[PDB]
Amino acid sequence: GVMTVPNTP
Amino acid sequence: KPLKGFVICCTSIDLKQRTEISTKATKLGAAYRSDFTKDVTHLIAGDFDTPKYKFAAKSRPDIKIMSSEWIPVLYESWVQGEDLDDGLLVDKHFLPTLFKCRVCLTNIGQPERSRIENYVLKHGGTFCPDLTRDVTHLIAGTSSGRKYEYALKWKINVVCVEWLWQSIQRNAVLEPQYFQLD
Repeated sequence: GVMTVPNTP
Repeated sequence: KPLKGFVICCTSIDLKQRTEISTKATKLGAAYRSDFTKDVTHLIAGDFDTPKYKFAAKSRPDIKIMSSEWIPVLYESWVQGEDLDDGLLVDKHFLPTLFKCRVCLTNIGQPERSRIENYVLKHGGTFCPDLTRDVTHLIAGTSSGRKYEYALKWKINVVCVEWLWQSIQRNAVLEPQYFQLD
């Protein structure tokens, strides 16, 4: 249910 | 016959190009093998994710893994009448170590993250700051967190960083089960 898991800030 | 003594096998090469490569290699003096036989010397590979590639990396590190461009470029140079170097362009057409790898990271700090991206790029892979469904390897500091859980859901290899260092040393993608986290 997401396109990506964004880079950890 | 410049390729006298060479024995060539292909993996993950499309049928049309396989025909081209087989014929040009044979006309250059090589033997061609459909099956991965003991006498193979060069594996021309379009992907790392095949039984033949996995067999070469695991059990035949003497075999040179080549890009699909090697034989066409060497053949053209040869029929054009140019004098072939004794290396026969092999050193210029090794398959890049991390070819088609898309490497993501999690739970590893700076500067280690920046260094990892540097080595992934220098050894022919793609670095992925964000996890996507097309990532091939997630290098994880711990078996926890959001990137890790979506890697499991997306059937993506989760490996410890030694997978990267040992693949770079070996000049081949090593299989992931050898680098599973505890």
